Amino acid sequence: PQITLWKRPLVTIRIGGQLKEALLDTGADDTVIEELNLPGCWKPKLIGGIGGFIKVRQYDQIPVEIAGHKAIGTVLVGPTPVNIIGRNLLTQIGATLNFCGGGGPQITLWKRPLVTIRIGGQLKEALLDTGADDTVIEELNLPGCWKPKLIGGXGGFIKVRQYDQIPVEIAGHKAIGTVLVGPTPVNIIGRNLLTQIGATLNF
Ligand SMILES: CCCC[C@@H](CN[C@@H](CCCC)C(=O)N[C@@H](CCC(N)=O)C(=O)N[C@@H](CCCNC(N)=[NH2+])C(N)=O)NC(=O)[C@@H](NC(=O)[C@@H](NC(C)=O)[C@@H](C)O)[C@@H](C)CC
Repeated sequence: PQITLWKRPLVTIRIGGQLKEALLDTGADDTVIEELNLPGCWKPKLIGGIGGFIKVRQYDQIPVEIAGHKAIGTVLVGPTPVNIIGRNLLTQIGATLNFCGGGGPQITLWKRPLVTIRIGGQLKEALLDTGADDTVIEELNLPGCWKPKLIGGXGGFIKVRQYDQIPVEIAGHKAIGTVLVGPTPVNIIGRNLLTQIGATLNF
């Protein structure tokens, strides 16, 4: 399908025989699913997100059908806020990010989709994250008025400053919208700005 990002890119998946809903998440290295039982030897891992780290169980070589497309790979099971399909399985179903519906750059998901942005006069690197509702940038000056906000993911919540009507140029495409500033480990471009640059998921 071609999926736009006005709403969360939620899809049905089938894993261990169970239908579940999950978010197609380009900002996730790995696929993380809520507590469930899977049939194998697992090993403990820790994984991280904007709000810190959580402990998960790693299962390898698990078949997962993602809107009807077959994958077989690593699934992490644990107390994630939202079930997420990450790049390890997005690559298997041929999913790419495309600007302007395919007329602009195509970004494959073999590695993290990092791009250059311009914000507040400054050039920075940021992750294109279809699993993020909002855009979160590393501690920086945005002059002007803001509202406090807490945002979560995964590990928990961090406190950020919400600024409105901030111009952000993403790979040379102009966007303007809300930017959240706080101690994120990675600058994140979320759906609020990805929709303005016509970014779609395609597989
Ligand atoms: C689980 C909640 C939904 C998915 C998640 C994906 N964000 C990426 C951002 C990149 C990190 C800052 C992520 O957590 N990725 C993880 C997913 C876990 C995984 N294992 O793949 C990741 O790749 N982690 C890697 C690497 C982390 C960074 N590493 C590094 N900088 N070296 C890892 N292996 O631990 N989205 C979010 O965290 C966003 N949350 C949301 O959009 C919503 N919040 C909730 C709780 O649903 C909304 C209501 O606010 C944040 C940014 C606020 C807008």
